[PDB]
Amino acid sequence: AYKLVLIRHGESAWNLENRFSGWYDADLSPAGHEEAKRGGQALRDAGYEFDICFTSVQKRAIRTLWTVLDAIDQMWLPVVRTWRLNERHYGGLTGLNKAETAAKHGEAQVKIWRRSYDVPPPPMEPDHPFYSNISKDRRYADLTEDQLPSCESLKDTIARALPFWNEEIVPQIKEGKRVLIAAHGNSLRGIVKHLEGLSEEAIMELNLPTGIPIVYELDKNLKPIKPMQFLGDEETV
Amino acid sequence: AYKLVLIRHGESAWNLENRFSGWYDADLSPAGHEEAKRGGQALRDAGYEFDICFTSVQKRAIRTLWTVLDAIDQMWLPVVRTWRLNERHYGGLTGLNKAETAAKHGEAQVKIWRRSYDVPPPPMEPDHPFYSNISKDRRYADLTEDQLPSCESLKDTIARALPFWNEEIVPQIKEGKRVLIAAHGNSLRGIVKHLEGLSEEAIMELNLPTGIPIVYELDKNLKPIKPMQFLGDEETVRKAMEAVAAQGK
Ligand SMILES: *S(=O)(=O)c1cccc(S(=O)(=O)Nc2cc(C3=CCCC3)ccc2C(=O)O)c1
Ligand SMILES: *S(=O)(=O)c1cccc(S(=O)(=O)Nc2cc(C3=CCCC3)ccc2C(=O)O)c1
Ligand SMILES: [Cl-]
Repeated sequence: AYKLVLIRHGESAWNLENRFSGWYDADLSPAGHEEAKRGGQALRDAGYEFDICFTSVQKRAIRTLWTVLDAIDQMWLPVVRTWRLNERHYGGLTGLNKAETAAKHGEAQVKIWRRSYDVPPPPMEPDHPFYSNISKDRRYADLTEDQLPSCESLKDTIARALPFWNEEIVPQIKEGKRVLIAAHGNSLRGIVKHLEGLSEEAIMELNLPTGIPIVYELDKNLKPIKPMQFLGDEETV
Repeated sequence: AYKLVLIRHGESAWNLENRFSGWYDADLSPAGHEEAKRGGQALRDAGYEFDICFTSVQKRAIRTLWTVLDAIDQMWLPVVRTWRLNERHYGGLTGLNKAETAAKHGEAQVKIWRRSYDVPPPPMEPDHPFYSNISKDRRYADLTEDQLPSCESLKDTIARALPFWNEEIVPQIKEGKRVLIAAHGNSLRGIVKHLEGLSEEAIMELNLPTGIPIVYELDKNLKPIKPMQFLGDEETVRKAMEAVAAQGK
């Protein structure tokens, strides 16, 4: 069985402020860095070896990957970065905390966005405080005008993440390369939804743990042979 | 027409033991990490931007690159690693200090090796304590038997670094991508000798500072407009270049 490992990054600087990050490039907090260290040590203790790594273009995921590669002494591995593994774009909610979001948009709309698979948050418009910071960041300069989001539902995030899974990661797995993916909750949710054939309701009920190596065993058709498993001592899990 | 930046990593844990590292994967010391941070901050303060980065498969260079990318807020850049940018392979000298090398191999051979462009150190044989650690590391599993060195003169190092420059780096430069290369003294010497047309004698004497960004302005044919220039406070650079010139002497 092919072996695939996923890791979701840990706590970020804006988690501490209860602020929606999305495509804002928030760094890990010291605690999120420590989580990545512990996940890397769990991989080292289990003897895991990789051949290629994939991550987003967001530093909280990239730094998680760097920390893991340092812990497992595989800093020399090829690394591929792609915006398609980015966190969901939270649109006009970017940079707001919970209270500001409730005050600006109302409890009704908040519950809609919270529980909906396919209703996006408001768009990030040119007067938004983070519009230039994100939409004019040169790391997205090669995206076409229809690819750069102003906002994303979970459905949207999964829709632009899965082409990268299908067209780049799958061929690598099929040639026997041992893949590590360090990314974000919602983009990894896309991968999990696809691997396991989950419903919209099922994937919205799925919260992946942070900082914990998530291990899949895949058959010749890249179908999981059993549920995802977690690495680390039992209490940390 | 084009701008190119090189950075040589700083002190490693084995430098503090006065031991030959070569392809041994020694990590940075605190001082080596600090030099990377200062080079990154120099690039940040001058507003430098890159589009692609090249480094070796050795962590002292990779960690220097990581520290620079952190400092300049460009951790999202594509990074390409290659053994062809590795440090010179010191063969059987790997792991030895200067006294042990002199005792084992003689002052006569030491003098030859240190002054010579094309006489390699002794081969690292299977009984060498670091043979399995280096020659059987899976990161080199895809190298042909002819590509995997047992030892390298400076000429050998340059001969395997320049194919990567010509095949992988030059096309990125010609596309207009702003390239950063974070590597090692001897592989960077290959790039410098090629760009500036220096003699063997001059490239073996050339002072290559650690942790100081090295900047080239190149014309459309990739010829330097001026020789390498150094980024950073003038007095810090001046003192650093006096230091390396003194170490050469
Ligand atoms: S996202 O990165 O997965 C995310 C980040 C923070 C919170 C959530 S959520 O609570 O699961 N969903 C959500 C909540 C809210 C508000 C709650 C209290 C005031 C605003 C707004 C939007 C969302 C959402 O679109 O997911 C998810
Ligand atoms: S290498 O990393 O560039 C290097 C490191 C230390 C010293 C040199 S060298 O003096 O220029 N050349 C050299 C010296 C020696 C010894 C000196 C005293 C005892 C052994 C051995 C080999 C070399 C060499 O291969 O160039 C270079
Ligand atoms: Cl990297």
